Amino acid sequence: RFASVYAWNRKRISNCVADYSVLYNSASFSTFKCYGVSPTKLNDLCFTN
Amino acid sequence: NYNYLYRLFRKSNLKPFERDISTEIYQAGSTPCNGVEGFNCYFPLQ
Repeated sequence: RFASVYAWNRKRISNCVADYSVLYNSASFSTFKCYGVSPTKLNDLCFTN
Repeated sequence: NYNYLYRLFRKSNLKPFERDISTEIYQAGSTPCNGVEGFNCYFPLQ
């Protein structure tokens, strides 16, 4: 039940480990972009929420 | 002018006072590089 651009599925995600390598080593999706960071090092330098 | 271009990424950092002029498609993925543009290999010279 994917939402539309006017009203999104606002998912505020919190303390957990986000395995960007899982989404990066698999080409299931057509295009992956991440701002100014390689996906692999995305698993090393981390953030708040 | 569109001739002036830099390097977007490569294997690791550059040793001081060293020049790299290689144009091989950098393999930014676990999948082996196919030698052309794809989903894991991109042209290093942006």
